[PDB]
Amino acid sequence: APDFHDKYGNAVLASGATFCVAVWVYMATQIGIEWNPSPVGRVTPKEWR
Amino acid sequence: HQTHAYHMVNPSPWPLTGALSALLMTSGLTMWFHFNSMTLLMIGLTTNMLTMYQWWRDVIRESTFQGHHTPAVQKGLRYGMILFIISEVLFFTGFFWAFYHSSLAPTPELGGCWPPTGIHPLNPLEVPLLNTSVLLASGVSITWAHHSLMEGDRKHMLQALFITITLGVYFTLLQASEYYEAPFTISDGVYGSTFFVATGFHGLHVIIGSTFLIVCFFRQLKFHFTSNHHFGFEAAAWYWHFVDVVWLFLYVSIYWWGS
Amino acid sequence: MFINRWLFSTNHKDIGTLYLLFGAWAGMVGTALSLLIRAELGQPGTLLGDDQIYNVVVTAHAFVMIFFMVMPIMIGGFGNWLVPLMIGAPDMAFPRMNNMSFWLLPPSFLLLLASSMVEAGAGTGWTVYPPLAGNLAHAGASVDLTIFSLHLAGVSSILGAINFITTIINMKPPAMSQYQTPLFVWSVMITAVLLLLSLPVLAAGITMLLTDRNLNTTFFDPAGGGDPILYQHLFWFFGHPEVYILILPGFGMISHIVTYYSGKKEPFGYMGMVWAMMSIGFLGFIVWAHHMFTVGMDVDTRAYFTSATMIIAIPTGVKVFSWLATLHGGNIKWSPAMMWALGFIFLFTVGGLTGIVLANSSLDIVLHDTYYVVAHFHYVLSMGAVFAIMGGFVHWFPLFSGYTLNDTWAKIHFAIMFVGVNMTFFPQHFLGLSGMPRRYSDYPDAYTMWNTISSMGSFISLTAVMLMVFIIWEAFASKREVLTVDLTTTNLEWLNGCPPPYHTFEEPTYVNLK
Amino acid sequence: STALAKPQMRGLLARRLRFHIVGAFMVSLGFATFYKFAVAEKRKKAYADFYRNYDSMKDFEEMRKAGIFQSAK
Amino acid sequence: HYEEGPGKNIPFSVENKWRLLAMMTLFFGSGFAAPFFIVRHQLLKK
Amino acid sequence: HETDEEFDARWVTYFNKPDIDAWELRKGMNTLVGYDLVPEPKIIDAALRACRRLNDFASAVRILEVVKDKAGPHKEIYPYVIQELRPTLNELGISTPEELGLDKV
Amino acid sequence: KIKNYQTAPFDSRFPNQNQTRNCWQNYLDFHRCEKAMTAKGGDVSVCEWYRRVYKSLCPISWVSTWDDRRAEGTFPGKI
Amino acid sequence: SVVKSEDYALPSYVDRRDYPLPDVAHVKNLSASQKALKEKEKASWSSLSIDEKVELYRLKFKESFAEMNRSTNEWKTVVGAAMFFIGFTALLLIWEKHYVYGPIPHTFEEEWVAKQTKRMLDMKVAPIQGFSAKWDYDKNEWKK
Amino acid sequence: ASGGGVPTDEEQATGLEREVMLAARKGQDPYNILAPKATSGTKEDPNLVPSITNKRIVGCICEEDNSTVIWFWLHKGEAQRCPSCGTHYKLVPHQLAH
Amino acid sequence: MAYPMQLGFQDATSPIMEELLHFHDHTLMIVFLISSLVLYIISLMLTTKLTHTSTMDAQEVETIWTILPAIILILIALPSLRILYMMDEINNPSLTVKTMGHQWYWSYEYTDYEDLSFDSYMIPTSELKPGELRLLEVDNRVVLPMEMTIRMLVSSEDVLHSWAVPSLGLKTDAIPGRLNQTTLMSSRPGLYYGQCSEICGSNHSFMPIVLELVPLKYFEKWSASML
Amino acid sequence: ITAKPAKTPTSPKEQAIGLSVTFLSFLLPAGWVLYHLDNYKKS
Amino acid sequence: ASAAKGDHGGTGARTWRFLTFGLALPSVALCTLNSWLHSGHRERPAFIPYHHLRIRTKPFSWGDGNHTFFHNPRVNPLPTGYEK
Amino acid sequence: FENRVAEKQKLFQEDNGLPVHLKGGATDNILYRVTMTLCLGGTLYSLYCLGWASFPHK
Ligand code: HEA
Ligand SMILES: CCCCC/C=C/C/C=C/C/C=C\C/C=C\CCCC(=O)O[C@H](COC(=O)CCCCCCCCCCCCCCCCC)COP(=O)(O)OCCN
Ligand SMILES: CCCCCC/C=C\CCCCCCCCCC(=O)O[C@H](COC(=O)CCCCCCCCCCCCCCC)COP(=O)(O)OC[C@@H](O)CO
Ligand SMILES: CCCCCCCCCCO[C@@H]1O[C@H](CO)[C@@H](O[C@H]2O[C@H](CO)[C@@H](O)[C@H](O)[C@H]2O)[C@H](O)[C@H]1O
Ligand SMILES: CCCCCCCCCCO[C@@H]1O[C@H](CO)[C@@H](O[C@H]2O[C@H](CO)[C@@H](O)[C@H](O)[C@H]2O)[C@H](O)[C@H]1O
Ligand SMILES: C[C@H](CCC(=O)O)[C@H]1CC[C@H]2[C@@H]3[C@H](O)C[C@@H]4C[C@H](O)CC[C@]4(C)[C@H]3C[C@H](O)[C@]12C
Ligand code: CUA
Ligand SMILES: [Cu+2]
Ligand SMILES: [Mg+2]
Ligand code: NA
Ligand SMILES: [Zn+2]
Repeated sequence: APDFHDKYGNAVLASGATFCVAVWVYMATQIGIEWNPSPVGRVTPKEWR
Repeated sequence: HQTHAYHMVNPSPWPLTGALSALLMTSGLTMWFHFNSMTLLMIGLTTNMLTMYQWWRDVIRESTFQGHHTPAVQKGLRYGMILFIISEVLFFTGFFWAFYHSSLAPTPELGGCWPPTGIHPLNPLEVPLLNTSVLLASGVSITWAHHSLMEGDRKHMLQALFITITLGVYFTLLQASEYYEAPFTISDGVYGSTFFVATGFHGLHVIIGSTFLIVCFFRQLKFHFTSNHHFGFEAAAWYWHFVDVVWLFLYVSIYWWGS
Repeated sequence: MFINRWLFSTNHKDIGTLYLLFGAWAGMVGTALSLLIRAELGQPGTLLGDDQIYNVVVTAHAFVMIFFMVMPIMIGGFGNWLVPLMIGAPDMAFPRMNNMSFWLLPPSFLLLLASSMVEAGAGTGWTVYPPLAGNLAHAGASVDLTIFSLHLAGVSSILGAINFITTIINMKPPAMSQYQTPLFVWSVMITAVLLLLSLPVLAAGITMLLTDRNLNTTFFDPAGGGDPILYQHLFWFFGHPEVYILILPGFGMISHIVTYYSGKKEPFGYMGMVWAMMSIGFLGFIVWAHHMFTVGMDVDTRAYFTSATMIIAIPTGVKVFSWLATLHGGNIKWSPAMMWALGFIFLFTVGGLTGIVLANSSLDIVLHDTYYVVAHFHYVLSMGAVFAIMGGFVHWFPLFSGYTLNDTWAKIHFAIMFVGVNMTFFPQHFLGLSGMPRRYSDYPDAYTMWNTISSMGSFISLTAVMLMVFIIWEAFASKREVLTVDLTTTNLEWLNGCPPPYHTFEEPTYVNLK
Repeated sequence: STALAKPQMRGLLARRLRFHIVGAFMVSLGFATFYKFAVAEKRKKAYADFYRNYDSMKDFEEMRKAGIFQSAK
Repeated sequence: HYEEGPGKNIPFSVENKWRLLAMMTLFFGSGFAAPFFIVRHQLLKK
Repeated sequence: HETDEEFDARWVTYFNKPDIDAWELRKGMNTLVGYDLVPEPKIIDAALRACRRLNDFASAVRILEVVKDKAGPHKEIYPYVIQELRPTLNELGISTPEELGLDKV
Repeated sequence: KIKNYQTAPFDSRFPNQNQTRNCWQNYLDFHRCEKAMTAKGGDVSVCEWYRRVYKSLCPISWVSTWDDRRAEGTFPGKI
Repeated sequence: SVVKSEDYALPSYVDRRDYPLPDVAHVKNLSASQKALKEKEKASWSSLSIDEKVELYRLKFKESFAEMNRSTNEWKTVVGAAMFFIGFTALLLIWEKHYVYGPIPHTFEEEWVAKQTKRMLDMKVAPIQGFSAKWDYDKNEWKK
Repeated sequence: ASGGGVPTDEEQATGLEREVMLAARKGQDPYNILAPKATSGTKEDPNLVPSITNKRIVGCICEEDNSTVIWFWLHKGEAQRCPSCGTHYKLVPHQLAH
Repeated sequence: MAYPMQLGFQDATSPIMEELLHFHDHTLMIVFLISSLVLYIISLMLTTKLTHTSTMDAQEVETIWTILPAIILILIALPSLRILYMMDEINNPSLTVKTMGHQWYWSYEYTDYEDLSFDSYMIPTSELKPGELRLLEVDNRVVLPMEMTIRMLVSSEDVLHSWAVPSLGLKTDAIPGRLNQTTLMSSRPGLYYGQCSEICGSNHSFMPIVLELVPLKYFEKWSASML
Repeated sequence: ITAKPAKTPTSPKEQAIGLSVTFLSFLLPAGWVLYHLDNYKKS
Repeated sequence: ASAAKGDHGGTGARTWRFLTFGLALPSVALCTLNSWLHSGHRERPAFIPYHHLRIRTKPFSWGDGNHTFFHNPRVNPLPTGYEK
Repeated sequence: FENRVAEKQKLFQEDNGLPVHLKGGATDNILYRVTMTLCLGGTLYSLYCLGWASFPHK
């Protein structure tokens, strides 16, 4: 007889993956977290003196 | 019913009262050091004494009165006491390490010399030599006590043990006098620090050892010991020899070499 | 009956259970402290306050995880439960003194929590170095309460060590030599010897600190001819053996778990494993000054400590390779306990190897007091000691309780924890190499990215910890009672059923000499 | 129909082990070439190249003119 | 003698899963909360 | 040490003992599967005939299952062993796990 | 004779990372020399080397504290 | 049949591929027909039907090798659930960022970073490999 | 000289200590202080395992110096065999007043 | 100084730091190789249905397990100790500078010739000038001559500190009552940063070190101007 | 290991409750403190 | 070493009593005489307020906070010198 | 003095179910109650002292 994993395994895997990716992407890009990446190839240096 | 020789102990309140006495003594010392009060400490010391009394009382009940100390149980207690003494040796080792660290490399604050400038050590040939002869003598008398007991001689066991205790007391009184007479104090830099903390812990152990011998004396008076079974006496003798050996190291290191 | 059983115990199993409960509660406290650390560091700037409140949290985090979580669980908990069963003994040698080792711990913990509540806490580091820990830079009761907490924990473990050594030496079946005792029993014995010798030296050192703080001694005060570096020697003379004390019972459990879930009757190379644990214990006493490579020590001294520290890799490697050889040819059972043990082998190896990097004093000049050290030891502790604890807990839970865990939940828990701890600690290697110091509440901006990721990692581990509590609840809530356990012929602790009766081995085992 | 030939039946685990330990060794030597070439030798070359014709005074003058120093304008 | 067997060799009751949930909640929860309230305590001082 | 031939001979002799008991049959098979080998057909033949003397049909089937299992991913081994055992299987009326549907999950 | 003093040279008596005794010894040597020179009516200029070395090596606060203690009569070193 | 907790000290049944012949039969109690089958087993096995042979097997053993060794879909549940809880973790981090963390220091402002970057290049921070080495001081741009 | 006054174990030992002492004098070991010596361990000459109940745990060190001990319950009735080496053991129950 | 997303050591500013980088590279290869060998062998042990569960003889393979690791340790220790004794060699400094740790700042003393001393404090974040580095800049930098052997002497007037400059490979604890010596030699001019590296109380995170390395003649004029 | 079926089965709904209560017991008190940090600091 | 005594034959209490009264206690009596001969008050040295001595980093938890536990007015000066 | 160990052996071996710490009689109970009262009362007092010491009284 089919167990919990047979019945719900696919759904648990699919939804878990989708939820995990979606919320981490949101957290990483949408809420003002400053990651402070390298300026190399990103920042144009500006006169400071 | 068991068919092994080991001791299943009755459920006991003394571990909890002992643990609580530790809390009371330590929080008590804190209260004394920081909040000008001896109240907690005196309660802790009291409950500690009560705990020790009843716990060891029960061990006597279990052994002398109830017969639970089979040879296998006795052998365990032998190991227990040896291991305890080893831990005590390592405790003293920390203080000897502190002493040699400071004395072998005296800092500029001391005058760059040992003994430090302004320190006038006791003469190791005076009371410290007397103390040495006293503890060595007590090692001889306790050995006499041990042999008398094994040979079944009640009177000579008692006489030898009394002599041993008297010498322990003599050492303690001599040390107390020496502490009072010493022109240096615990606050006299690292010289005073090492001297009083190391000899002070030793003195405490002499008092502990003497108390243990006094317990054995009264148990002997009450006929608890047989000529073959007397581990409490053996443990007290081992501890007593430990106290003697620590003194010998202190005498050579601090009093003599460090003078 | 309740008070008689649980406050007045003279029973190794019940006392073991008390230690496991105590350690679990302490683990929650230590976890919260670690999350406060990572919350402070999770973005640039100041969250809580300056370095005082921050280093109070850091100091407490360490003391709690070491003295109240790991030691009580491994030695008090698994040691009390398993050792007498594994040698067929009716209890410990000193069953009543055993109960005092336990009951000294709640007061010790109370003293630590008092230290943090009075004045401004003890923001000293778990090393408690003077003069910062002295009466001028840390005036008031906090540091003295910390010292007293350590005294009580020290006494508890010293008496525990006396108990375990005596029990293991004296209470085996007469036909059983020491070379017929299981590896976990060996690991506890050796750990106990390390405790017996090392704790009294710590006790001496912190007592000297106490008297410097309160009796006007000057052991560590140059004004009196003292030396702050003397404290460091005394502390680390204990502190190195201490980390071997933390891991050895873990090694013992790992040997049992790997053997069991490989379907083997015995670990590979038993006498080599005994040799390795003894060699590690011995060498663990002659290496302490690797914690002091920047204090100004002579060059020849630094050469010796470099070499002696590295040598420990030899017996340690024998154990790692022997675990691999135990897996070899196994009928591998992918139980949650096995996963914990496999995670242990890999993460312990990583942390051991970064230790080897650090043993090079020349390189340690640059890595000392940086996050590279933090990374080193969290790989051996948060992924060594903790993984061995979780492995042993899930493996033996059914023995202790008579109930089963849900294996699927337990595998999920392992997966979350594995991701969390690696995300937390791996980036700290980069922080250390690039020069971020230890014990900082804030960092130059360049260090932002790795600190951010590390803090996110710590939250993943939080989720694992919360899930662990639920999983234990679910097991007790559902009450699936154990029926049969495999391999009892080589795992004596299971042979009296689950849970074993209050009194086991009332009639001892029969073992002949041939 | 035809009979099946007798296959190897003994020491299958040991043979698998033998084969793969050598493969584990060969990877290590193959990687040893990689890390040495991609990291260690690269670093040696970067430092040697940097310092070969390095002019410290010129470096200083550029920094000075950029206004980075307290001691030099 | 003492009670023997599953659920009986422990200082807490597992007779009711919901009462157990409450006790485990209070137990682990108090441990986890304590450092946050100590931090609060220290912050409220000075 | 002893040759492959000598190893096999000892095991054939073990199972060939006329009055081998149930305990010895189980001990033999449970020990044998611990080794890094799939047992030669001549060993299995002797074990199956022991099953017959012990009036234990089920254990004969189980022995065939463990042969397949010991081969791991080497799928060629079991069909060869069954091939070699066919005269014995026919003589004793032993059905294979496959013939009994016991290879189905 | 040694002019063009730059800093205190390597001293084989003090070859290790801990240089505390080097500072201390040179401080002692200078003041011992100065006492010897002022007593016999000679020139303190002969003590100059030790003065340069201890000034180079010794923290200002150590020198200042030692100077105060010599004046107080509480300097624990022998001069 | 029915295994009891109080039978822990007695030999027990186990299905494991490395212990093919367990200490006891799976089923010890026999019905009238099952007794007759065990008697029939004493005669030629060629006279047993396929069903009788299967019944004999299932009296002796619980699961076959194929049954006890079967793969499962459990990994889907484990991996899926782990990802859900890791996902839930990000909710906690979102909450922390919104309600706990205040603004980060002004030194992370875009203009500050641009000026700081130039100053780092002006002082030749890590000029051998790490930072300034990646700037082209001749072309006044980041190296490609 | 002369004086006695110290009790002996014979005079004063009590409880379990006394039981062990008195049994040892008779060459008896009711409290399992000594390791039993093995027989040849055949079915005709099995190791005889005393017990006060109807089952006792046996540990079998199959060969000298084996580090692995094999553990199993031995029950009243037919001799049982070590699951590793096959040596025979038979339980002999009854009484501590042996 | 460190830069964003940095993985390894800061670029070497001194020959000794260069030596440490190459030695670290040597050691890290070995670390990678062992970690991967272990991970691989582990995966090998766990990826087969084939079994062998009877007793396995240990002594032959234990020879390999002890000898090979011993050889590896020697291969690490040899260059490790070479560098150790290289660092310890006599070098004859041209200048002695003292630094004293305090809660929470460093003071510097250059007393070879004149009595030059000053305090060095972190620039508060609110007072940074555009382009300056948070938590790293100081008001008064440690100006030093480039391409010259300098003796640094390190102590403290209160609790423990530790004086560190990662790009020069430097870290020397600052202990009251003790004078610890280290040597410093920069191959290049510039600004080289470090941070207090012993827990020392409330502002441990906030007492940094900035070395300013310039030609001798600039150092001399700066020194005179600081009197 | 083998075991009996649960004597007191904990359904998915019951597990959802136990899990939620467990998570809230950790999150709410800490959340309350961290939410009010500014209140504690600036007072 | 072999001391210079010399016994052994039977063994026990009698020998150890012999050693107690014939060697050990006489040694104590001799050291007691030697001690109670070099005893009885020595001239105290001039007071010098050395900074490595008479340490006070925290008041003692008894008396006025400035007296050591077994303070002897005759030979233990305070940080300010001998008592009046 | 006389040897009364036999008397104490009879007392502590009496089949009365009492634990060893209470088997001497009513004086055991009193000493136990005194000890536990001082410990538990002392512990409550230590907690009060913590409560007092956790807040400034400058
Ligand atoms: C369980 C805890 C634990 C363990 C097991 C270890 C194990 C080791 N540790 Fe660690 N350590 C700590 C916990 C631990 N440590 C802590 C807490 C601190 C800091 C304390 C503080 O400051 O607060 C610390 C600090 C510390 C330092 C100080 C760094 C500094 O402060 O600057 C050093 C450097 O010598 C060090 C080295 C090592 C080494 C060489 C080992 C070795 O024993 C590891 C040996 C293991 C292996 C090497 C892996 C297995 C071997 C093989 C697979 C064979 C092949 C390997 C080779 C050939 C090398 N440790
Ligand atoms: C015959 C010697 C017996 C000593 C009698 C005194 C009572 C104290 C108890 C003994 C314990 C000894 C060690 C504690 C250290 C300090 C005491 C040293 C011995 C001593 O008594 O030193 C005295 C000072 O005592 C002082 O400060 C008073 C200090 C008293 C407060 C006790 C200190 C706190 C105890 C901490 C112990 C912690 C140990 C933990 C162990 C845990 C192990 C796991 C010396 O007197 P002075 O006037 O300075 O000089 C003499 C001038 N004429
Ligand atoms: C100012 C002082 C305050 C400080 C507090 C310390 C106070 C001093 C306490 C002195 C120690 C007293 C110990 C008394 C023990 C009596 C019980 C006893 O001795 O019990 C014996 C067993 O030994 C046993 O448990 C032996 C177990 C006890 C040995 C432990 C003794 C050392 C404890 C010292 C504490 C260390 C403190 C360290 C300081 C840093 C009983 O067996 P037997 O003797 O064979 O008798 C049986 C026969 O009769 C049968 O025929
Ligand atoms: C380090 C480990 C912990 C990190 C993860 C914490 C996750 C947060 C769990 C929820 O905590 C709750 O959050 C609410 C906000 O969502 C707070 O309500 C606060 O805010 C509400 C909205 O502003 C008001 O209605 C309330 O009165 C006010 O108490 C509430 O007190 C707090 O218990
Ligand atoms: C079951 C039995 C166990 C329970 C025992 C509980 C007893 C508690 C009551 C004691 O309270 C007293 O109050 C004193 C005065 O209020 C305090 O003295 C202190 O108070 C003042 C301020 O420090 C000073 O005047 C004193 O010198 C100083 O000792 C001190 O705390 C304590 O002695
Ligand atoms: C009364 C008793 C007789 C022995 C017995 O009870 O049978 C005797 C024998 C040994 C005696 C003790 C020892 O002779 C040692 C001590 C000697 C002192 O002169 C008196 C007290 C002293 C402590 C004695 C007290 C008492 O007279 C003892 C104890
Ligand atoms: Cu100064 Cu940390
Ligand atoms: Cu270490
Ligand atoms: Mg440091
Ligand atoms: Na921060
Ligand atoms: Zn056997």
